[PDB]
Order: sequence, then C-alpha cells, then structure tokens
Amino acid sequence: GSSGSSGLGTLFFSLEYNFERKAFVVNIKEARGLPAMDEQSMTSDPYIKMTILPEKKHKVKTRVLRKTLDPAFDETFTFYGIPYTQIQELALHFTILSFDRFSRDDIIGEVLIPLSGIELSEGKMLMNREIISGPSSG
Repeated sequence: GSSGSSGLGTLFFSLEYNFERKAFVVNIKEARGLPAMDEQSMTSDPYIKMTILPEKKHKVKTRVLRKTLDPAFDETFTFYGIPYTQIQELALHFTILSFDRFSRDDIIGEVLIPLSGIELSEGKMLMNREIISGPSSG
C-alpha cells in the first residue's frame, strides 16, 4: 500500500492536419513537471508515446531526452489515408513513460485526447493535458 505522491506534470501538444495533402499531423510539444525516476542526479529520460486510437496502428514515440524533468521533443508525425471525417473517430494516446536502459517501463501517467468533436479545419490548435494516475475517478 501507499499514500502520498505528487508530480505527474503536464503535457503540451498541438494537432494539425495536412489539409493540402489531406493528411494527419500529431505534433508533440514538451512536457513540464516530469517526476524523476533515476536516483543519480535527480533526473531521468522520460518520453511521451504517441498512438492513434482506437486503431492504435500508427504507433510513434517522441525522442527520449536525457536527464531532464522538462524534456522538449516538439516532434511531428505525418500520416496519409485518413478520410479526415474519421478524425472525429481518432484519439491521440500520450503515454508518459520513463526510459532508462535495463528496459524500464514506468508509466508516469496516461493521457488521452479524443479528436471526436475537435475542429482542426480552422487550422492548428494548441492543447494540453494533465498527467494523473490513469483515467480512474479524476
């Protein structure tokens, strides 16, 4: 058992659709307030995992920073085939894990952003999400 543990920073990102080429673009900004994992210099190499839900096909992840509770990947992935109209049936699953050799899977938190309703038509929009202990009563 346990009780007491603050952290789970935030996750910044901006969705974008290559309307020109009718394509999807999921840019992953940076994450602030990342809880340290390594017990060396009070730091870690966290990384946000990208996934196009539900499909979950197009699987991509953002570069794995090196020692930084506030890494900035500001990555971007393109995708073609999306009829756009399906965007409302998509969802970017941002998993805030923590990599540190020895194959370590420490999901700091789980983030989800259902494009179901979102309007990218206008253009690119900035969005943020809070990192908590899974989507369980919150």
